[PDB]
Amino acid sequence: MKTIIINGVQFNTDEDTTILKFARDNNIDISALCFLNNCNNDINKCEICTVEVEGTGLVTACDTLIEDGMIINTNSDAVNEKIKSRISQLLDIHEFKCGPCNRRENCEFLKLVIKYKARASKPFLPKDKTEYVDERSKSLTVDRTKCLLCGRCVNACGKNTETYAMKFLNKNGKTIIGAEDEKCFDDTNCLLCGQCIIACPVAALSEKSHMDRVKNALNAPEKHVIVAMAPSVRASIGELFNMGFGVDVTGKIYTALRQLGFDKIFDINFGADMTIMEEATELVQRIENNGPFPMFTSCCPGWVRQAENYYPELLNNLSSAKSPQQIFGTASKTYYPSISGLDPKNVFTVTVMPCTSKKFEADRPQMEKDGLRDIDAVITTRELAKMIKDAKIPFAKLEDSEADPAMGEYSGAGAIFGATGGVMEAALRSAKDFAENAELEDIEYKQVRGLNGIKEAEVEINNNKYNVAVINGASNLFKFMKSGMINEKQYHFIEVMACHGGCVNGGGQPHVNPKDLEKVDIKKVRASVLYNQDEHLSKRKSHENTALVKMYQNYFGKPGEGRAHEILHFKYKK
Ligand code: HC1
Ligand code: SF4
Ligand code: SF4
Ligand code: SF4
Ligand code: SF4
Ligand code: FES
Repeated sequence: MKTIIINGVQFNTDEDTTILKFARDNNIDISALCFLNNCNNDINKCEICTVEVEGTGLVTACDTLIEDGMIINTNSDAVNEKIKSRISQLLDIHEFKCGPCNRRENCEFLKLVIKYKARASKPFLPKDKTEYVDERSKSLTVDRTKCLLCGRCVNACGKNTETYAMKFLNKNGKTIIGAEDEKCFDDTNCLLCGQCIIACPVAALSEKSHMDRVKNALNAPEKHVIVAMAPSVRASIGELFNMGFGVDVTGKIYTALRQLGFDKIFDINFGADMTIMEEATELVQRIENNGPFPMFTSCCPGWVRQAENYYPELLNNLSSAKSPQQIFGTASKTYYPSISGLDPKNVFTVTVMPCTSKKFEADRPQMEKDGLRDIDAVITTRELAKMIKDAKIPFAKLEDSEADPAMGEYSGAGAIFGATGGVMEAALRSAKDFAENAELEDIEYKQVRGLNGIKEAEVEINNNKYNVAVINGASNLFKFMKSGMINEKQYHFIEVMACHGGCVNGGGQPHVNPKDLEKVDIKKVRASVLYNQDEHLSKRKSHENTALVKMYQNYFGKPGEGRAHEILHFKYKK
């Protein structure tokens, strides 16, 4: 047993771990900043975690392992001086702009300003922010005035995607972060997933705003503005209203959206039942001899870009069905003008996503028909959260309401989409039903569920064995392919998500604060909201959705054929 005494207080312990980790578990207050995702900034560390080890001196706690017979000083004198020295070097390449900063209510640096009574030697006040600002991307923006180059985005991009698209760059003898050759992220191998935003402690990395598009549509007299939220939104935005974690707020969001002035309150889970409608039929048609195989999902835009950039040979194997966002959006300007005698031209479609990559997808040139965009705007979870807050609508005290039915109803299959293995379980519910022409009772595919990186399963369809895999996160796609696991058998259907945990851990999601990030399993608790909705739902198959069935009978006519084949699909060729 190792005996350590941190600040006159004794602890006996056997675990070999760092001083920050042990002082995190036993509620002691060592402050950290560049440490995240099991790694600090290896090249020029921040030292906000400096402690004193007797005889040795001031060391960085985030990577100094505990030894038997230590005496450690954290709230010390010499230690607190070295940390404020570091804080008044970073708060010197930053501006006190907390209102109107998008990060003031949950910053991390602002917390450590008032904690240490951190003062700037000279206030950093650039006359022109243009050199620091990058708004060229459809998904990501950078404001280097706020960057305290901790390296967390570079590390998170390396651990989560292994693309290393977020790099440390040298610009005129100085170090900045950005894409390769300081290009716009969109023009590099970046998947636009937004995990770098999720690891950023400040306002430096942010999503490209689409809420000026939204407010102008709401104020435009002729425009009939439709909104629809992604599966993961109802499972997470309540964190931004101090409601906690794993809180189902579906009904409160529908009310809130009506108080913001939206004309129709629909839901992307209806579009998720549409995507399974097309994709499960295509899978049954591919099983009719070859297809080819494997069929891959095409609903994660982060993954589509990974395929386009690293595996262009797989772009043909990708499912023709549009993503829920895009397929809902195509129906927004065609089926929804049919009922409600409106001109397609005057309908404006807004989606609320846990994703930054969705903004690139919606803005793709060919995601339109006859000049009308499938989706006109995509605000993230965080952006809808600010809309609600600016309007002072009291989210947590709100009464529940339902969505307008025609394009707002959803089944349990569409509900679990926001979690990893969600699209796989939903597709297999309709694919085994279609191929066997039966209403099967056994619908749970628990073996493709969960937080494992690579999950496989053998499903039986028409007394024949098929192999399916679920790739949880873009780094694991690289592992899948490069290791040759892809060749250990003939795979028939493969789900790929770019974010680990699925869309519930997407790039446009609420930031967590590392104290709560150590105690809460975010991916598990956000996803449990979705699965619990599936369990209590009476319809748990996409083709059983009553509103979906009559769109297809009165307007598209049969999945994967004629009208449904011509406008509800998209194939990538580069
Ligand atoms: O963002 C995201 Fe997602 O795999 C989530 O939540 S799950 Fe999706 O197929 C789509 O489109 C669906 O439905 S991608 C969301 O909206
Ligand atoms: S990034 Fe944080 S400390 Fe900096 S201006 Fe914004 S809220 Fe203030
Ligand atoms: S953009 Fe954010 S996460 Fe990346 S190095 Fe700068 S402050 Fe750190
Ligand atoms: S959006 Fe994703 S792939 Fe692009 S730099 Fe950020 S973490 Fe890397
Ligand atoms: S997993 Fe979801 S949130 Fe992440 S890039 Fe893909 S669609 Fe976006
Ligand atoms: S948190 Fe330890 S050197 Fe940055």
